[PDB]
Amino acid sequence: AAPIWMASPPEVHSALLSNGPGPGSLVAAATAWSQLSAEYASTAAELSGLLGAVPGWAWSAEWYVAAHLPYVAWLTQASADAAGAAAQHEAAAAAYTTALAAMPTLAELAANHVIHTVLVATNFFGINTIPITLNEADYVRMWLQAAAVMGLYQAASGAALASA
Amino acid sequence: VPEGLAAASAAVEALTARLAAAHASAAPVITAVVPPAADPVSLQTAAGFSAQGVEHAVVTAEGVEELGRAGVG
Amino acid sequence: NAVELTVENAWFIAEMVGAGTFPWVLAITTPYSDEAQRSAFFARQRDELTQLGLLSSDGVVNPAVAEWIKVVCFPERWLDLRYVGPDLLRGIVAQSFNTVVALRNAQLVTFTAMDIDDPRALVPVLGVGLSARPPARFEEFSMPMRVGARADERLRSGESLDEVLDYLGIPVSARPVVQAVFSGPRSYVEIVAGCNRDGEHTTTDVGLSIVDTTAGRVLVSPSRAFDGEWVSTFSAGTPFATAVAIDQLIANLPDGQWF
Repeated sequence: AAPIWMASPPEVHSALLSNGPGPGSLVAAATAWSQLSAEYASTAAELSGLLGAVPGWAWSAEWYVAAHLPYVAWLTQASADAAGAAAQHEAAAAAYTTALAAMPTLAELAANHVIHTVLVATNFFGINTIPITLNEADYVRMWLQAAAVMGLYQAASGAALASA
Repeated sequence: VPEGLAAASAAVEALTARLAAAHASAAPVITAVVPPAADPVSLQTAAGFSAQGVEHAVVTAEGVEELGRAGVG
Repeated sequence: NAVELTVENAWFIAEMVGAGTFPWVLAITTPYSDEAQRSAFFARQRDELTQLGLLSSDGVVNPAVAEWIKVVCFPERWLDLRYVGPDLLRGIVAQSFNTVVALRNAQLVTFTAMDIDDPRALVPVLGVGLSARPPARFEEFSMPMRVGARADERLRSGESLDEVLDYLGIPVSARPVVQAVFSGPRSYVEIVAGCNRDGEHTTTDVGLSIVDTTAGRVLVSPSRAFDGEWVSTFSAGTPFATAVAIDQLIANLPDGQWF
């Protein structure tokens, strides 16, 4: 509902985000809205030219085409909304793909912990290279990297979800 | 149907059927979009898009209906 | 003259006092993973802290603790402490005139104010997580640390711990002690110096280390050589020689020594 991203390790953030169906469904909707936005504009064209299907004699029954005409404004608004939805889905699909590329890998997190347990075992000669501080400091980097990517992926997809 | 409105009714009838054809060509895909992952953002946003996709499909569906029945004279 | 309290107790005090976030050496993260849970846990710590008496009234925190916790979160100069011994213990020595030491064990964090009259007053606090062994006796020797780290990279890969130290610029009077440190009853610490000048978090390239083994206490002090590389001397862990090794280290920072 209202999660705190820096409260949990990067292993859970990377586990939830890295393994899923994929963005293939968001692009499937983006291209559907855009194709649906061309139909709303295409039909608005042939509807605005409804006259011409009426023969010469118009003495009478012009009220017919005049009652179907107000809906051309409806088809323009419908094409606009359907065109914005295609951009929302297209943007949300890009936020995920980049957030995944920024999330630290689980194998990168596993290798971090594995190397920590072995540096604690034997570290005398190379102790001014401070490998314990760097490895532990390299973990908090992944801690903050994951917590930052999620805080942005929220506001990125949260902003790409608001409309009207 | 009146005498000279035969081609007019056939024109409006041909485009309301074209909308329903495109309305259903994209109905199942914009109403049920699956999250790309399991994090709470991919679920909240994909659930919002589906919430928008269904609220949009029902308004445009009845709109085609109200369009096709505008001629009662 | 100190205060000992849990991570949940520690984090909650930095938020009400407004000090911000602790240095990540203490790994004091946020307790709850959802903001709907905050209401309940605001009460638990505030209720628990009133028991210990550091937060007496409804919300007023002891200024003694507010000062100790704000100098650990906003230090102008600090020293990262990471102790090892069979069990890890890590903390920080923060300074903002007065200093406050913050050490963390498996779960508890202890805050304490110390004195910085002379640089030799730190030898204790830099040796609290150790096993407190006397200064060793051996012939001092130095090694190129850029090559020293490659040596441990072998020892942790199943290499015979004797034939490697058989091939260095290594003496023989020190072979007994450098073999007793790759042993069981050893304990060491990595010291890293840092300061927050007008820029961001800046720590030293290398660090200072004191190691306690069965033979005694060993100082491992780095120094930049003539060709720019880092050479590290291995000498006795004399309480007088360690203080002249941390200033020799912390002088590498733009703000210089503490004295």
